[PDB]
Amino acid sequence: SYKSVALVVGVTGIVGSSLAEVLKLPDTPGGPWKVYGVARRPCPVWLAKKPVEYIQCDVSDNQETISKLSPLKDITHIFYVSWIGSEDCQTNATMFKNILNSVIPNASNLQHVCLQTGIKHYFGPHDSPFTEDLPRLNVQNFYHDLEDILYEETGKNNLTWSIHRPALVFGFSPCSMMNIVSTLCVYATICKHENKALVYPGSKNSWNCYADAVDADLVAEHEIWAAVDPKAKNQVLNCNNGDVFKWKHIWKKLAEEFGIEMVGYVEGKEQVSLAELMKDKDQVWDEIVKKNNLVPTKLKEIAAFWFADIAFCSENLISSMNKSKELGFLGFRNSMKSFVSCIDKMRDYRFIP
Amino acid sequence: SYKSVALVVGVTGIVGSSLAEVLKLPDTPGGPWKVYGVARRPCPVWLAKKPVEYIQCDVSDNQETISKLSPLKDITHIFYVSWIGSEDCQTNATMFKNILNSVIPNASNLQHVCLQTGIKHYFGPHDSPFTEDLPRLNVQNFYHDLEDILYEETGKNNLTWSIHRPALVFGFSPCSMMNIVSTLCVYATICKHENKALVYPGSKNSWNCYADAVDADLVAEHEIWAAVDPKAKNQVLNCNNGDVFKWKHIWKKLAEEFGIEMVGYVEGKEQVSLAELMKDKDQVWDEIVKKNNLVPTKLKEIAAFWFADIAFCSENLISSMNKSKELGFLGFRNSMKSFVSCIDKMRDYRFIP
Ligand SMILES: NC(=O)c1ccc[n+]([C@@H]2O[C@H](COP(=O)([O-])OP(=O)(O)OC[C@H]3O[C@@H](n4cnc5c(N)ncnc54)[C@H](OP(=O)(O)O)[C@@H]3O)[C@@H](O)[C@H]2O)c1
Ligand SMILES: NC(=O)c1ccc[n+]([C@@H]2O[C@H](COP(=O)([O-])OP(=O)(O)OC[C@H]3O[C@@H](n4cnc5c(N)ncnc54)[C@H](OP(=O)(O)O)[C@@H]3O)[C@@H](O)[C@H]2O)c1
Repeated sequence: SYKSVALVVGVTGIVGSSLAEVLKLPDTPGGPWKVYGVARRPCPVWLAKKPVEYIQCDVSDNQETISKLSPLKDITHIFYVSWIGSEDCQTNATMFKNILNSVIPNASNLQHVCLQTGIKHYFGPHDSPFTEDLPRLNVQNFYHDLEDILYEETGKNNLTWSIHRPALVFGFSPCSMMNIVSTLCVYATICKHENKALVYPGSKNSWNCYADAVDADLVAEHEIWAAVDPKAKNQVLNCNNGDVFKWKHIWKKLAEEFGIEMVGYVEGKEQVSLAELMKDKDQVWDEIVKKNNLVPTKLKEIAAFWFADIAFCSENLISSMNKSKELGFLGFRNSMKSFVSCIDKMRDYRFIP
Repeated sequence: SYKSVALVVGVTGIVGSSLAEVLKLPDTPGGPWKVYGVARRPCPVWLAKKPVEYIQCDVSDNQETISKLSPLKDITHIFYVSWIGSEDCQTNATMFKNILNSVIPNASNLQHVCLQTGIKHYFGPHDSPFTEDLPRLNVQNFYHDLEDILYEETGKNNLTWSIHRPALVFGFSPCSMMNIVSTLCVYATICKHENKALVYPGSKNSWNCYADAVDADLVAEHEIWAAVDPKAKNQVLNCNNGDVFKWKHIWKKLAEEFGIEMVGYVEGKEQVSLAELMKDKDQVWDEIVKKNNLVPTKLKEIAAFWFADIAFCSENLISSMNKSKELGFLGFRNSMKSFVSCIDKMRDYRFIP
């Protein structure tokens, strides 16, 4: 009953969860899609609401991965949208290897492997706007190892490949290790709960510089596009919303969305660590979860305040989308509207109040 | 034999000359187009090579404009892509008024008026990225007067309107008062002629900041789009290539295109005036024109070194293209390729060697 069969590795992820939604849409290219969804944790109740076949599997475990993925003979497309959570090149490589060694010898109709890395490929720095043809930096980066494995395995087995390097992701998953919007929404939620203004903790430059990002749905569209369009086969491809923004403008919108007052960047002041400010807010979040009858999340799991700290001390990281556009991909998002869209969606899904 | 009849006011201009080419293409929306081309100077020999009906007319002269434009009964679309060359609000307004008072009472099939202004509407400043809904600055700007005239005249006479605010234009016209690419090509040409490196004269920030621009052909496409598409009627619309660049990268490409060595921005050094450096190069340019058998241009007419000086002390002027994209306009250009395209085209047309 299916035309294509997808293996989404990291289905609970910030992009994986989007693929779980987009792939199942009736007019999605390559459809109708059958979707295998792989993650380490037991299937979340909110993901059980989706028509995907969830496979709980520790992908870093070769024998377990072989055991659970080798019976899947009908897979045609692999979407690797995971990482182990550390910068370890070897343990990250093992995960991707295990996926490949378990599926390739068992899926006689396998066609394409989508590999998701990121713009960190460009600065670990190269100057921006980042273009896909920029050579690797002379450092260790697990993105490098993943690429080399991709080239080696797809070539020997007559498979097409695509490398996707998304910018900062605007998404809705509460299970992501790096979800900036959920992180800021939690921070805003705690501020309103304690009757405090939304105080910008970041640096001056990050407040005022041009920044870019990518909607999680657009990444999914981009990866599906490369999975079905011949023009995008065997290509390295950046992926962002196609525009630029400033955190100063996002911050104001975030404050309005939560109906609280805002304290923007103050001249002379240095950046403060959000990870430190929120260090002891675990019980407060538990109270908010209960009172608002939200989907039960741990503060540590829905928010990554350390990740916001890095974003708020970064600049000059704009990536170019010209290559994808010249290849025919005309997908885009208004980044300001995308950010608001993610807030509404996480409220919708009762991840945040 | 024509479906639409265009009045291009400023046909020798950096955008007007592009309209003269694009409108006459067979698959251009609204085609086949008849094109009236209006400018003050006698018709250039290179413009006589185009199938447009040239009308030499001083548009600031009401009686002359009435005399030459009132017999044109068949006009359906007006493309105002001119200005007088000064910031004078009244003399600029008179030009636009004279066009309207001469055509509207005489063109019974008039439908739409395209008004081209620019991003100067946003800083004369507002913060960027500039969006079309930003209110007018509390200053005198002839863009304001042109808009008010547009609203007033189109409303009373049941006409649709469109306001186009292009970014810095990458074009090919040698008759433009503000052509940055021709200006830099002339500078590069003189450098190679005097056996000197392409020394960057601008500021540090302009060398290193994100910048945007718009291809002259894309502006034409954008204005034609608004002229034929209902979704774009009665809208204020930005127009850029849809990406960003840095002058540091453009400068390197410019040096390669002319086969000469480059001296980029040097730390500690202040900006130098190009208008001063090139002040006495008129005869040198005449020599280059003769030796290379180029189309006869005066240094003052093909180059605007004062304009490059302003561009090389500017920053934070990025404009947003989201509105046009959300309205269905998916036209774009790779700015780096667009810049190279303009160089090749001016060499093609023998404006530069
Ligand atoms: N997030 C961003 O903003 C962003 C932006 C640009 C690029 N990237 C890059 O995109 C890539 C994908 O990261 P992401 O941010 O999409 O990840 P994410 O949202 O944090 O999700 C990671 C997914 O991988 C799964 N996973 C982790 N370890 C596993 C294991 N041992 N076995 C099975 N599944 C495992 C997780 O499930 P469990 O939770 O059950 O383990 C989760 O579903 C990364 O390389 C990242 O650097 C991310
Ligand atoms: N150039 C850019 O980079 C740029 C970027 C953004 C916005 N803009 C804006 O776009 C608008 C159009 O300017 P542009 O740069 O396209 O102009 P341009 O390339 O300098 O050409 C101006 C045109 O207007 C004609 N003109 C001037 N005075 C006239 C008169 N009295 N009677 C008849 N024709 C006359 C000129 O013909 P003659 O030479 O024969 O007089 C010329 O064809 C301006 O408001 C400008 O601010 C320009």
